[PDB]
Amino acid sequence: IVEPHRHKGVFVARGGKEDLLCTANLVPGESVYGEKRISVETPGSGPDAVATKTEYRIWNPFRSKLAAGILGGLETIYMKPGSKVLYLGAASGTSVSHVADIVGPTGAVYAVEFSHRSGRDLINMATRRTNVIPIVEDARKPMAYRMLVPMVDVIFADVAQPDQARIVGINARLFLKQGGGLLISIKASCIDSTAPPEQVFASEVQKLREDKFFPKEQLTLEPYERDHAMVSCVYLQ
Amino acid sequence: TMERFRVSPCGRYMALVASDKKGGGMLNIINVGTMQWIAQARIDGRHGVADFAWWSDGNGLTIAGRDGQVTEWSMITRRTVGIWRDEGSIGGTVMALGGRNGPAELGGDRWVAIGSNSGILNVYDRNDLIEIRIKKYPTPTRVFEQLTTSISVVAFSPDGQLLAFGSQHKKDALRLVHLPSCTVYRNWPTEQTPLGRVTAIAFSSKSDVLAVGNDVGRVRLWEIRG
Amino acid sequence: KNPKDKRVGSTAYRVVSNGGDPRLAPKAKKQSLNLKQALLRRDRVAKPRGGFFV
Amino acid sequence: LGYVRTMRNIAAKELKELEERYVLAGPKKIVFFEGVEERQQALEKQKARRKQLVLEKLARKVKAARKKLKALADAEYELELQQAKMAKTATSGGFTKSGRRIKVRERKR
Amino acid sequence: LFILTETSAGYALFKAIKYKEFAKFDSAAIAVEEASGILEGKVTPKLASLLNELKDEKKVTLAVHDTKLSNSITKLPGINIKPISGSMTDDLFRAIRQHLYNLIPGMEPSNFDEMNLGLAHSLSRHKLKFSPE
Amino acid sequence: SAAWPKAEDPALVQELLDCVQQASHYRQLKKGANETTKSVNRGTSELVILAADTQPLSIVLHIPLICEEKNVPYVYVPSKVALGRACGVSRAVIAVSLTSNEASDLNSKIRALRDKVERLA
Amino acid sequence: NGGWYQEVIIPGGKDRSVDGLVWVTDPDEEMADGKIIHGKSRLFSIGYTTTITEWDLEKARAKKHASGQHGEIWCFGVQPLPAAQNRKLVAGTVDGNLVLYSIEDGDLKFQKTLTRTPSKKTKFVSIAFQSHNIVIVGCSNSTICAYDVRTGTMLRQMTLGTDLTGGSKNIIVWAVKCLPNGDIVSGDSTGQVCIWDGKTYTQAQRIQSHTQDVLCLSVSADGSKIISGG
RNA sequence: GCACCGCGCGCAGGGGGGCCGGCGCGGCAUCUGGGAAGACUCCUAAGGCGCAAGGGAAUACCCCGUGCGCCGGGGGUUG
Repeated sequence: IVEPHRHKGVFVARGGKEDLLCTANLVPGESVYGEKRISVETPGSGPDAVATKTEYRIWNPFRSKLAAGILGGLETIYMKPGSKVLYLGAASGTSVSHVADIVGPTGAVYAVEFSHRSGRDLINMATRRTNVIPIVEDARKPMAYRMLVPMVDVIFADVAQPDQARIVGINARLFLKQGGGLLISIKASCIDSTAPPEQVFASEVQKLREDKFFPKEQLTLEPYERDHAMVSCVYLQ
Repeated sequence: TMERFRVSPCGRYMALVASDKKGGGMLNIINVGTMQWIAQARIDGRHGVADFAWWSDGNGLTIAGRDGQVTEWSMITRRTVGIWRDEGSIGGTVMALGGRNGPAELGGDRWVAIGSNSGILNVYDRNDLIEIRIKKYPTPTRVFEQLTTSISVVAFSPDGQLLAFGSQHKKDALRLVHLPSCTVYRNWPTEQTPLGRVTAIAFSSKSDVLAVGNDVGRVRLWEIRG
Repeated sequence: KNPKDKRVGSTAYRVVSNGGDPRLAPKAKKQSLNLKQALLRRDRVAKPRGGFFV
Repeated sequence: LGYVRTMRNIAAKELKELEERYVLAGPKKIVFFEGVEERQQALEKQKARRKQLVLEKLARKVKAARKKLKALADAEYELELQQAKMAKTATSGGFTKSGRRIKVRERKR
Repeated sequence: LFILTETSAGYALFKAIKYKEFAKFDSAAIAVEEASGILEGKVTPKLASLLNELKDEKKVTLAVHDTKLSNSITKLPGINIKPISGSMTDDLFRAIRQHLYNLIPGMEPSNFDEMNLGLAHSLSRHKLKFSPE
Repeated sequence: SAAWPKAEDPALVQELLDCVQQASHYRQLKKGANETTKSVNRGTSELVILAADTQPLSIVLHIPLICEEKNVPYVYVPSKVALGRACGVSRAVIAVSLTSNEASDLNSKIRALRDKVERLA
Repeated sequence: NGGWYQEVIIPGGKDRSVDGLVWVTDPDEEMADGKIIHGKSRLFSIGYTTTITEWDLEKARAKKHASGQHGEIWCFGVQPLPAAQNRKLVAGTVDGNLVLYSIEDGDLKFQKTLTRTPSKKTKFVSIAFQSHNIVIVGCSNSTICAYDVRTGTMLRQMTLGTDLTGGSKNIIVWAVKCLPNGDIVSGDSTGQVCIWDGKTYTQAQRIQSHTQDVLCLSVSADGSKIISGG
């Protein structure tokens, strides 16, 4: 049975031994990366008993730090159907496709990636999903897509760079709204490979506070990944 | 210790390898006739100085140190002339340096042989060593992979035609190479040539007699005619 | 100093703390200072300090 | 060796699937605050069986799969060591039955 | 105070708080030629037609925020007015892009997001054929 | 170039080659590009070392793709001939891949070595 | 000109020390009418912290702080002139990683990390520049590394033996400096001073002077006199 | 609450402190111990090792002299 989760636009599938996460499919009858999907219909179709209306793509936590955070107990994702999100680190168009599903047709996703093969995946996913636009450009140079990207509400960030706080800072100063949202994933292995990861995450959140965010909360993804943090914070409020 | 040392062919200087490893090995140079310390040359490695050799006119010396580095360090300016690397030798063990008619600025020794611990013996041409600048990755005139275990002893002929190199840890590891053709002699040693475990080799001054001494403690002699 | 963190058991509630170094200078790290001091005096021992005193 | 390799590949895929399903079934999180008053407000807001059976079951299945994968890995390593001991030359690796470790410094020419 | 705002379609000018004028453009590959022309800072017919006034420089002010474009349109001598770079023109350019919903019935009472999308896909495929396959 | 996790420090190269020689004596090693590929695909490879002096680099550039997909560390040492006579082959190997086991001093050395590789990254 | 008058005292708070002090001086810029504008000199300092602090000399206080994720900084130096508007601070720290900061238009932000040494116990205790692109760092594992700034590579690794005076088998290169003619002077922990020729990065002289360890050096401007304090 | 002719006692916790003593984590020039360890070194012996069979057994462990191989010791004149 599918139930809505506390966050808007995300759903759970409950069974006798399982609890999966899923999102409403914008493109009906099609998947992307070899993902399971459930078929369901709203009640009122007893004499037929066919699952024809809603299709739900399954959201695996072991391939997305966002799914990891949502299961870890993130209290909000700052995005709803209707919002505008900027995605930094469109790693081959998986979580980007799911946040396109989350924001729905009136919501818009703008993906950013610098890798060319993940760029191929992102463009060939954006062929189908039209609420998302791709940018194959290094995220440290936001004035190469300042023309393309309008003002957004939530910045999501998963990039493997040491100056991740500076990338998020420049993209927030050029695109993020007042009182905006930021969901960032920290990879202590890429920032500092010797220090204790608690110390690394403390240094990163202090860098964001100096960068004039407001850190709401921090939760780590360690039933799912290793030494990865998820920081939820607000911009200027 | 004063174990390993070499005297210059000019006989004026004698070099002693210090026992101070710490990732970099030095060797002191001593004037012989007064037996007095005159200089100190230091190379960077991983365990120190594997081996070394004076130059033929006796002005500089070439030090092959482990982690494959080789430094040519002269006496006149008393600092390092140059540094190159043996092609992929995971660690030097012994070196030798002989011949005539080479680079006159690098001492005029034409051929340099470096034997690593993998058994591989590279033979470089010291005119090809020059790009005073030294090429950082010179190509060997020939790489020898005949012997299987770690190269123990290497000696050139005083006439610069023969090159004898031998490994000890196997029974009878010894080969003989003509120069400048760089071809291994295939009709000697045979399967029944009583070398043993070749511990030291020596060519005579006129290059007529090859002397081989094994780990049992016996010395044997071969005339070397052409 | 800074207030310690209250734990209800699953999460940790803590007050962020940046009121120490407004514009004067950052605080010196005592561990790094002692480390450099030890590299200075690796194995040496001080001479007797002063004159006649217990 | 080929047969043990195939069985190990199968067991590795199954162990990956089972660890994934077991994690999916079942100072970590930190909430920052600007002041002690807001933290106390947050504490004021805070003050104001079947899953166990299925979790123990999946845990036992994971433990069995781990033991099977370890056994196949030790078998594959043992067969590689048998190849090394029976190679066409003096080849290092593996202990003798007396305990001394086979170690040859010859290069495979 | 002439400002120079660059969206996927066109430009606007807010010299006299409130907007003064605009320049719209729709649905061409000349849009991506304009995109490359501003990714360098080169000549542009839309840019030149915007900066073309007939009297004189009444005040030598054109506020832009990328100094490459600034120090290119200085070298453009057709009107010989000068830009300034963005001396933290963050409040200005950020606030007008956020508050561009008031700009919408002023020039284009519509949504040009589809042209924006087409420009994005054109640019991205241009780069993925720059790294060809 | 495309050899971005490059190992240039000679002490680091010496440590890596000493570890490779030791693992080769323990037969905990896979030599060559194709056996490296197979070991990484089957997921047993604890660490993987490539050679930068391959004349077409594309014949080894595929290994970092699966290495990123499987989250295993890879590092470029300079000389394929050095890697070869460190393995004990007398042929120029271009990609070696050394695995892990239950317990060994070489397992502890592999943990320290991949810590140093993460430092290099 | 021989007066030596102490102008200004800026004190720091409790439990704050100062290790390094580096002025940066811009070249002599020329006005439109031929008048001369000398460089605008700024003051940077480290405090056994992970931070570099830029002090405002006019305000008689600190101006900015800068902090990258690394170890606590122990030594640092400014890249000298060849370019003109683009000069960078290079800082060696405890964990080894050569961090690299930028200073443009009065800004102080952590640009990047050049390298880090393989061993974690390698501690960087001195730094001095040979030329515009070559940095010489002195390292507590008896090491003097010559790195190159542009590609961030490792040109060479000069080394020194053990100290044979006492135990503590590592020597420590407490200071380095660079002569005008390319050679590098290096004060170490044996109380020696090592002259390294820099066309090949090798040692060319060892001079035993002090009994305990050398702590600082100074060069003549032309490169004739060496001052060694230990 | 006990005593209204009292200190003190059981109990809830709010805050800070002696940072007194233990625990955890980090580094640590050295020192100690173990492993690995240079191939001149040890490599157990003039013989040993491996694989597949065969017999015997304290029956988990082990021992012994057939067929294949892999080394080693001695001896060993340009086969």
